[PDB]
Amino acid sequence: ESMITLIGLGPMGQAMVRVLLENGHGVTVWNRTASRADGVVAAGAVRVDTPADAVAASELVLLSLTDYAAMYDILGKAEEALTGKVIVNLSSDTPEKTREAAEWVEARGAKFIAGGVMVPAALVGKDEAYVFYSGPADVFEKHREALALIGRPDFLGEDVRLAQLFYQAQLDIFLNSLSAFMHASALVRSAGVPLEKFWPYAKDNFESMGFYLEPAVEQIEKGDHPGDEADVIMMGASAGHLVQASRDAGIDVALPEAVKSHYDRAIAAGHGRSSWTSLFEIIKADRK
Amino acid sequence: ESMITLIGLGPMGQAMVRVLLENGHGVTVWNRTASRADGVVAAGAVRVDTPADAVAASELVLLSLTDYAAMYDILGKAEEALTGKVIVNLSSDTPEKTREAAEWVEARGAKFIAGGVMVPAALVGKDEAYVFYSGPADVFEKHREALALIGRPDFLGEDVRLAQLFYQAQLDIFLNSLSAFMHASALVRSAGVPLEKFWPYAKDNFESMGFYLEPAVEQIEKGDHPGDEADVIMMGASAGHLVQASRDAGIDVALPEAVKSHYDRAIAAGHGRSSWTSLFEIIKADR
Ligand SMILES: NC(=O)c1ccc[n+]([C@@H]2O[C@H](COP(=O)([O-])OP(=O)(O)OC[C@H]3O[C@@H](n4cnc5c(N)ncnc54)[C@H](OP(=O)(O)O)[C@@H]3O)[C@@H](O)[C@H]2O)c1
Ligand SMILES: NC(=O)c1ccc[n+]([C@@H]2O[C@H](COP(=O)([O-])OP(=O)(O)OC[C@H]3O[C@@H](n4cnc5c(N)ncnc54)[C@H](OP(=O)(O)O)[C@@H]3O)[C@@H](O)[C@H]2O)c1
Repeated sequence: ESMITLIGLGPMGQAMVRVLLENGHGVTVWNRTASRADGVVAAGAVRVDTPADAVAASELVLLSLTDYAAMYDILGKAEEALTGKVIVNLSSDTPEKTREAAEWVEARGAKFIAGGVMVPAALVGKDEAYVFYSGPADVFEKHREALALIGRPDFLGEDVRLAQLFYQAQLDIFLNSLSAFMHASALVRSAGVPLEKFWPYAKDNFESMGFYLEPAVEQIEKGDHPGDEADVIMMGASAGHLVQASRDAGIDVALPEAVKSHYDRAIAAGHGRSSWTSLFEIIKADRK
Repeated sequence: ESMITLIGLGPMGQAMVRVLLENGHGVTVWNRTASRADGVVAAGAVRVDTPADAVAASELVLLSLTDYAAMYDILGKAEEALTGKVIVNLSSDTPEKTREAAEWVEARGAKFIAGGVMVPAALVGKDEAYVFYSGPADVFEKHREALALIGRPDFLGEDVRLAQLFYQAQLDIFLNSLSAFMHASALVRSAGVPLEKFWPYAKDNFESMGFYLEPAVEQIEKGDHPGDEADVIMMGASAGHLVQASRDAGIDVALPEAVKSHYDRAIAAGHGRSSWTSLFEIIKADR
C-alpha cells in the first residue's frame, strides 16, 4: 500500500516503521547511522543512501528526530526534493522554532504538520497511544488514516505551534515527576532506607494527585486563592524544610530550591495567607 | 472520656480536635491566637490560658504547628510540667531538627513521638487518612487506639527521624507536582489556550505516572539504567526545549532550569545513552 518515508530511526522511529509495515504500508527509511536500519530493513523497509532519496520516495515524510536542528541538517541536503511533499515532524522543540520550521518547509513548497507522540516506543500503535497534531487540516485529513496507526490523532488546530505547546506542557509535568520521584528516592536512600519501603507511599501520592488538582483549576481560572485549609506560609516553611533536609542528606538542592523559590516569590507578593494556587500569580507571564 | 491535649489550632489541629471529640475523648486546647479555639470550644473542647495548663491537663499532648521552632516557643513556657507527658509532634521540619527536639523533650522527662499526617484537614479521621509515626514503640502502643481516630497509624521504627523523613519525601513529590501543574498551566495560558482545554491531558498524565515509575524502582535499586527506549540525550534536549519555551512565554524558568540541570549533570557523568533513571546517580549523596 502507500509508500511512506520515515527519517530518524531512534526507538520511536523504529516502532512507527514496524507499525506502518505490519499494516501493509511500504516504508522507505534513512538515518544518519545507516546500521540502525538493519532491524527494520529485515522487517520489510527499504534503506536508501541519501536524505534526498528518502524525501523523493514518498508524498508523506515522517521525521522522528531529537530536535528541529536535526531537521535542518537532514532536509538541508534535500531542498529541491521537498516540493509537493507533506512533512509530519514528530520531534520535541520550542513552539517558536516549530513555526519558524513550518515557514522554512513551506517556502521550499511542502506542507508542514507538527506532532507530539504522548507514549513511549513500546506503546506506539497500541490503544493507550495518542499524538497531538497541528497545521493545515485539509492536508492532515488526507493522511489521518495512516497517522492513526501510530496512535489516536488529536488535531488541536491550524496553528502549527499547538501540538508542540501541548507536548511541552505534558513534558513539563512528566520530567518533573521523574526528577521528583528520584529526588524523594535519593532522600530516602540517603538515610539507609531501601526504596521498596517508600515506593508504595510514592505510588499512592502520584495516584491521588488528580484529586488534589481538580478543584485548583477553578481557583487558577478566577485568581481566587483562599488559604483557610492550607496557606503559602505553612507550605513555604515545608519547602524550606525539604531544602535543609536535602543539604543535611548531601543530595541535589537545585530541584527543592526551585520549588522553594515559588513559595518565596509568592510570600514577597503578599500571598502568605493565600492557597498554594496563588503561586500561579508569580509563575504566570505578566498580563503586562 | 480520656482527656487529650492538642496545642496548635490551625486547619489540621482543629480537624484533629473535632475527631477526638466526636469519639468521646475530652480535649484541652491552647493556641497563640486564643480566638481560633471558638469553633472547637463550641464543639466540646476546653480552652485554657497557658501552655503549662494545656500540658498539665493530659498524658498525651499533640502539637500541630508550622515548624519545630514553634514547639520551643510554646513548650519553653512549660518545661517543669513536661515530666511524665507524651509529646506527639505532627509538624513539618528537618529530620536532624526532629532528633534534636526529641533529645530536648526527653531531657525534660517526657516521651517524644514524631508524626507526619498524609492527608489535608478535610480528610482527617476518614478512610483515606494515614499518618507516619516514629519513636519509642512501647509509648506509641499505649496511645495507638486514640491516634488511629486521626488516620491509619504507620509505625516506621524507633528512629524518631523516620516519620519526618517519609513526610519530607512525600512532600518532595507533592509540592513538585503542584508547581509543575501550575508551570504547565502557565505555559498553556501564556499562549491564549484556556486551562479547561489542557486539564484532561494533565489529569491523564498524573494518573499514568504510577505505571511509568514502577519499573524504575528496580533500575534505581540496582544502578541499572538501560537507555534503549529513551535516553538522557533525548530527554535532556526536551528539558532544554521546555526551558527555552518558558523564556519565550515569559513564565518561571527556575523549575525547568532545575530539571534541565539533572540532565546536564547526567550527560557530564557520561550517562547520555542511559535511561532517565541514571539521573539518580547525580542526585544521590556521595557513598
Ligand atoms: N523515546 C520516547 O519514549 C519518546 C516518547 C515521546 C516522544 N519522544 C520524542 O521522539 C523523538 C525521537 O526520540 P527517540 O527516543 O526515538 O530518538 P532520539 O534518541 O532522539 O534519536 C532519534 C533520531 O535522531 C537522529 N538524530 C539526532 N540528531 C541528529 C542530527 N543532527 N542529524 C541527524 N540525525 C540526528 C538519530 O540519528 P542517529 O541514529 O544517527 O543517532 C535518531 O535517528 C524526540 O524528539 C523525543 O522527544 C520520545
Ligand atoms: N494543612 C494541610 O493540608 C496539611 C497537610 C498535612 C500536614 N500538614 C502539616 O500540619 C502542620 C499544621 O499546619 P496547618 O496547615 O494546620 O496550619 P499552620 O498554618 O501551620 O498553623 C498551625 C498552628 O501553628 C501555630 N504557630 C505557628 N507558628 C507559631 C509560633 N511561632 N508560636 C506559636 N504558635 C505558632 C499557629 O498558631 P496561630 O493561630 O497563632 O498562627 C497555628 O495554630 C504543618 O506542619 C503542616 O505541614 C498540613
